[PDB]
Amino acid sequence: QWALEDFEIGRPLGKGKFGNVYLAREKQSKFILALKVLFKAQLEKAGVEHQLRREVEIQSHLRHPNILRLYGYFHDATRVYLILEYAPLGTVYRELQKLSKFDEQRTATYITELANALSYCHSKRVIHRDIKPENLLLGSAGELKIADFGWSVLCGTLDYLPPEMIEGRMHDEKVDLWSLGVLCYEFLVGKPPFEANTYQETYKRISRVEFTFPDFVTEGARDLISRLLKHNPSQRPMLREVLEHPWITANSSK
Ligand SMILES: CS(=O)(=O)N(CCN)c1ccc(Nc2ncc3cnn(C4CCCCCC4)c3n2)cn1
Ligand SMILES: [Mg+2]
Repeated sequence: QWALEDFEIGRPLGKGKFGNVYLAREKQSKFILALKVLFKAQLEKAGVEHQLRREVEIQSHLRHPNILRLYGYFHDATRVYLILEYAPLGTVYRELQKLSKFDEQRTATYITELANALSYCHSKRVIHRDIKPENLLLGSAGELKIADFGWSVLCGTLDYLPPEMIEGRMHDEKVDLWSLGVLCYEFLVGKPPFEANTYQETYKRISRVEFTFPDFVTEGARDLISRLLKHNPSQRPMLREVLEHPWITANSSK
């Protein structure tokens, strides 16, 4: 349906390797979109096409206001182009750099928006597996929007992954609930509960669930995080249960 000459490319958004992402406009509708440009070249040379057609399968047929939209696509046999919803306030990664920490209010608010979106995801049997600030985007009203269902169902940051996954074991939708715990912490503290300087050391830190709270960490948070980051998936809060945590209802600007 679409082709390249359909768009005026604009400002580079991000890099990353996959390829690049550009802001751009549909010539004839004047619509504003994010265009991710992925090279077929390095696509096979690193064998991932199966996860791509599948990111699309999910992200095209999915619909929450807290999930980014794919509109579709096309190719030229050098690259594939994804036609993406554009999130004008950028990454939650960059807000985090910009303010180093977040406050309890913003945080819960993001934890909420993320639980609904995950909740809608898990209703439909889907596990994102890769929610991390760099994949968390922001709408004009400043709402959270999850992107990037690439690794959806050695090598790449361990920080957000739960024991069972990192050890290669049998997992469920409960994994995203560990991520959300790590997320929760990461917002309040400046950096992931399990950070490290190496991947083998982060392997350890995660396997043994070794995290601690800076003094300014309220007990409301200490509780949501302690409960979300239990090694055993059985005893991980349900998504509904999360929305309903005393600390969440008190702080979310829902
Ligand atoms: C300040 S910023 O980092 O947040 N930023 C400017 C970049 N130098 C920025 C980044 C992203 C956006 N919007 C936007 N809209 C839609 C999408 C869809 N995929 N992506 C990826 C996700 C972020 C990682 C970089 C690659 C781009 C999108 N990004 C705006 N401003
Ligand atoms: Mg992908």
